[PDB]
Amino acid sequence: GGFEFVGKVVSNRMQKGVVVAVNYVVWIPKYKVYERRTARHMAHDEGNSCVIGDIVRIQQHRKLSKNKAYVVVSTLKHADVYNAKQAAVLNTERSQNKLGRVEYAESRLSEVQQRLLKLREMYQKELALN
Amino acid sequence: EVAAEQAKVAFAEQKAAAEHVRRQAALEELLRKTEIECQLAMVRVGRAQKAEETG
Amino acid sequence: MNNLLTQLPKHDLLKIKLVRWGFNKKPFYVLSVMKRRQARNSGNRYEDIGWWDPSPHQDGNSHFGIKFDRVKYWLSQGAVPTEKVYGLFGQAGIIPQKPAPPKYKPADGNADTKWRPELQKNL
Amino acid sequence: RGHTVYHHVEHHFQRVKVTLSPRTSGWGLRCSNLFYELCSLAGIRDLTVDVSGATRNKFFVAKAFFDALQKQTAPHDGVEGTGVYVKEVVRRPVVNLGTYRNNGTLPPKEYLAT
Amino acid sequence: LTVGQLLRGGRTKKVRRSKSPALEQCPYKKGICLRVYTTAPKKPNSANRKVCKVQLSNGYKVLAYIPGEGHNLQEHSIVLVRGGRTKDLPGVKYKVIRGKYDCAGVKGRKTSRSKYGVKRPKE
RNA sequence: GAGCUCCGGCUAAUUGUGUGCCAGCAGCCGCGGGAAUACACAAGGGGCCAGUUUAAGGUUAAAACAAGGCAACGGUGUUUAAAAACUGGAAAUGC
RNA sequence: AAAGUGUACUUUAUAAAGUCAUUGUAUUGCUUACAAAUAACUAGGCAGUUGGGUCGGCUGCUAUACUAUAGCGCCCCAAGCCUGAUAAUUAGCUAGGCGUAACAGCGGCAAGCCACAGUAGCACAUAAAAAUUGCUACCGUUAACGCAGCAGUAAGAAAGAUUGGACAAUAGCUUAAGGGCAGAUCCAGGUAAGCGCUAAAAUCUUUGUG
RNA sequence: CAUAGGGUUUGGUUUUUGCCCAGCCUUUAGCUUAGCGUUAAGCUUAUACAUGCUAGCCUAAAAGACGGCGCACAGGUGCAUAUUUUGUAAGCAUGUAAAAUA
Ligand SMILES: [K+]
Ligand SMILES: [K+]
Ligand SMILES: [K+]
Ligand SMILES: [K+]
Ligand SMILES: [K+]
Ligand SMILES: [K+]
Ligand SMILES: [Mg+2]
Ligand SMILES: [Mg+2]
Ligand SMILES: [Mg+2]
Ligand SMILES: [Mg+2]
Ligand SMILES: [Mg+2]
Ligand SMILES: [Mg+2]
Ligand SMILES: [Mg+2]
Ligand SMILES: [Mg+2]
Ligand SMILES: [Mg+2]
Ligand SMILES: [Mg+2]
Ligand SMILES: [Mg+2]
Ligand SMILES: [Mg+2]
Ligand SMILES: [Mg+2]
Ligand SMILES: [Mg+2]
Repeated sequence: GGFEFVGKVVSNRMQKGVVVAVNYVVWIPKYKVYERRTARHMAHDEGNSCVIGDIVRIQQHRKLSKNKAYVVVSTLKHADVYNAKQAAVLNTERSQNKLGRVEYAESRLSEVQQRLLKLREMYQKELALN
Repeated sequence: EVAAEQAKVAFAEQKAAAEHVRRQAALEELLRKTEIECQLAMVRVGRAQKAEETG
Repeated sequence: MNNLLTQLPKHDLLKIKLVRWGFNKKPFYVLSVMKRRQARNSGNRYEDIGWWDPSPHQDGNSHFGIKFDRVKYWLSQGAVPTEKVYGLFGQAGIIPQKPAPPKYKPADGNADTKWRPELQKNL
Repeated sequence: RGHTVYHHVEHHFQRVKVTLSPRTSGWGLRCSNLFYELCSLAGIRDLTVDVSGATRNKFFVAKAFFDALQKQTAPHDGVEGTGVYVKEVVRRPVVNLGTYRNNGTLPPKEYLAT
Repeated sequence: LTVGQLLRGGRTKKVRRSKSPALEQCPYKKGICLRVYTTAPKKPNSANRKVCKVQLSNGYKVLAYIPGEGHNLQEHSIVLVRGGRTKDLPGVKYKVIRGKYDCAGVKGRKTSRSKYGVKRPKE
């Protein structure tokens, strides 16, 4: 076992290195339950640009150092990073204009109707494929 | 070797069938939830008109 | 428990040997594929292939069982039977009989009593 | 059939617990001496009985045993309303996996099929 | 308990003490008598029961009761001790086996001779 | 046939003599203060049997995952609470 | 390779063969993951410590993979790594096995793996190897020896067998002249696990007499 | 191949908790004990050891190992070891690569 894992990035402080957390369960014969446990694995990152909080896939590889024997193969999800410049633009748009009770409610209703209509078309296409 | 090759083809066919089932189910749930949201939106519009009169 | 070995020896020979599985003065043997240099009844084996009962029965015969297909397989790989196993295979017709060298030593006059002090006490 | 119970029975008389387990015909009786005498009177021939709890008062123990026997249900209770034929069948009972392993034996082939 | 409590060492096996701790899980122990005297039992009994203080080969000192009618034990006498408690004597938890190295059997005993170290009369 | 042990109750198996809270017995409840089926002996009987009866260890006679309590005694002074486990919810403003 | 090769060795009016030396398509392999007793009246641990770069890491003699286990070692560079960690107590492990309806609990037998040979550090020995191989210091007896190889002796302990026979069989070492070696092993002696049988005679067993 | 209880706490009853006994398996001690065949076995000390034995066989550059092959096999113990180990699973590049057959 231990050929492949999917986990979360918890440390990117090393050069071309990363630490990934893994979850697994163990069977306890006496109490007839599965016990949840955790482990930490160090993996090699050629890109050297990982972010703490990413979901990545690591694979078994030749030993590279004392505690590094895995290589990062792919990223399944990218962690969110705060950007002040983008946030300031959004705040300006929100403060640019304001609507009344009725206008805001009518706008909300129209937006939902348009989203619902597109979803119905997609569902019909899926049924046609079936 | 011949048996192994057939198994790989069988696995690919089974995976494709499973994905289609899940995709349809997800769309069905999403459509139902959106309909509920639309009904609440129509109710809110009526309250907004009523509240404006009080102001 | 007694998982059979899979890797072949690198510095020793494979042989087909007799393993003593009898009782007091009631011998019984099992044929197995084992490393040449080991204990007689060691648990390290590649396969068990047969059995032999050397004593006569009411019908006046000895009884011997063997796997015909597996004996050929191991003989092809390089397993070397011992002297007694050659005799069993020769009589059973699995392989031709192996000739023996000429003998000159005066045979032993006390072969069934020399090693049994109980008889010598009566003698 | 006049020798055992219809199914498993568990009864809770005040501060006493009694359990009854059916057994195959001819197996025998496995119970305490008091219940052995009671089974002889009623005619029960094959059964397993286990009693636990506050068993100091033997009047309650006997009363609990009496009430348990009266909680059985029969295949012919209101059979006219079912619209079917309730037929007796022959099926050998099984034991747990541990009992097979310790005895070095196998279960019915219908379950070992692979 | 909950599942989490059970997993984190919730249950601990009950521990029970021995009744003859001085024997160190041995059926018997040899010793040498230090003092021989008599003691009185607790209520409601009344008697002068014979006891001796023995130092065991492991260095422990215990009180031992001498069964039977009469004894020849003195100070500096080798005896063998076993388990067994005298209920009416407080603190006495061991007994002396009679008939062994120095202790002798009760004179005149006719019944249960084995428990008092008396041989069968040949006459 | 031959020995070892037991015969108040749990537990299959009793009478006599001696002793008189003395000598002693005892796995538990307990026996012995001049009328002892429980001490010692004799007889009779029960069990096992070339074995038998103590002592000392493993496990069972549900320590409770199947399966115990906080109602005989045990829930801690109260609240807040980024681990873990389980898992959607009805909050904010104004005279 | 249960093989080939030789200006080599041995035997033969009878000869087939073996002995010794040498030879293999890369010329004897490393790494990772999970499980397995108590333990917080053990709360901090680590600085070669965590990661990166150059160099070294030998025993040659197909070609590429841009060097193709490794802080394994030196130098340099960046500050990271672990946190029921670190430190303690106890135990050889697996398993046969014994109790139990099971779950659980405990650890005499046949066999497999690991460690050790009075204590400790080293040299050979890499790949299948140090009880019966060496060097040094130390401990105990007397320059030597260390029975946890078989039998045996002394002390200790409630409790531990003969200073026996044989290589006839099974397995092993050597040897082409058919032999040699052997406390493995097979047999016997001793000790009330267990299992079986005997401890009384009968037409001198009508399975007889003739 | 499938789950058995009894005794005890002295105004009575009910209820809670503790204590003791009956089975199977294994070693010693007392008393006692005819023989033959056979199965499974040697359960405390890595305490100190008189004596005998357990690995040798073959060959020869002048009658001799200095040379070849074995002692890398068997047999003993559980001091140390909580993981260095044990029990398992997984990973490790290429049409094995050259040459006019013009
Ligand atoms: K007495
Ligand atoms: K409680
Ligand atoms: K308080
Ligand atoms: K050492
Ligand atoms: K020992
Ligand atoms: K050679
Ligand atoms: Mg019960
Ligand atoms: Mg008595
Ligand atoms: Mg009676
Ligand atoms: Mg009595
Ligand atoms: Mg009496
Ligand atoms: Mg140890
Ligand atoms: Mg050493
Ligand atoms: Mg060796
Ligand atoms: Mg020594
Ligand atoms: Mg010895
Ligand atoms: Mg031979
Ligand atoms: Mg005895
Ligand atoms: Mg039983
Ligand atoms: Mg040679």
